[PDB]
Amino acid sequence: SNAMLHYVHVGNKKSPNTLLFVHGSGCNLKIFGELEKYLEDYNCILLDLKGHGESKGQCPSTVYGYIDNVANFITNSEVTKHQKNITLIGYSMGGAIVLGVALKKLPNVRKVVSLSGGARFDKLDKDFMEKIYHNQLDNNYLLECIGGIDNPLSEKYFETLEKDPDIMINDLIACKLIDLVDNLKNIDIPVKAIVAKDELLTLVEYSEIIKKEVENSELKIFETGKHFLLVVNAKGVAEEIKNFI
Ligand SMILES: Cc1ccccc1C
Repeated sequence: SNAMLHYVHVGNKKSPNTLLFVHGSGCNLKIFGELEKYLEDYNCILLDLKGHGESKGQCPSTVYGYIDNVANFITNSEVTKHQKNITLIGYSMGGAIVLGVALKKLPNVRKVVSLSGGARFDKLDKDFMEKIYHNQLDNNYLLECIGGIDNPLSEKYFETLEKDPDIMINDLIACKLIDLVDNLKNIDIPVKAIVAKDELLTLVEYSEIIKKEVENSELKIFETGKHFLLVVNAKGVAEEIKNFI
């Protein structure tokens, strides 16, 4: 036995291109269920962060904790330690995490994608975050952020979110605390940000800052999709990963 994070391994396991997926606040690797369908030609590794999905333990309270956990996995897991061309794909809080991992300068991490993410989340809705600080999760606002559950894919994937609300609360507080912006200039590898213009949660402006600050960077703005862009337009998001890796 070992203390490695739980992961799922799918796709073309012999591909020279390894994609390591890192999920976001209050969810788990299940959130990538649609996106993984369009990336089958790659060696896909989907991680559960500590305390999420099948990875046991207390959820770290800071993005720095998650960054250290993910770096430990990359360096030490049998599934990544020998892989020479890793692209990190981080969604939501995972976007900040993969930017933080890029700053660790791991020899085998070659590119990063921040999907509906950011390096700082300073404009999170004040009333929503006040509730979070009072240990209350506004499901109406969460649904608004993902664009509702009328799309059957959205209904399905919304149900994959963690059932204990303490996890979402922990993760949103971690997001309100993180600020990697003034370190983005130190990232040596290519970074691509992908986001929907109609975001209420991970605003397009957060992705514009990533593009501005990282020297070798790309930005794709979809007109619509809100925070469930990776579910309702998984095919389009996958195309915008393929054109970058
Ligand atoms: C990752 C995730 C899932 C559902 C709502 C908000 C967020 C940040």
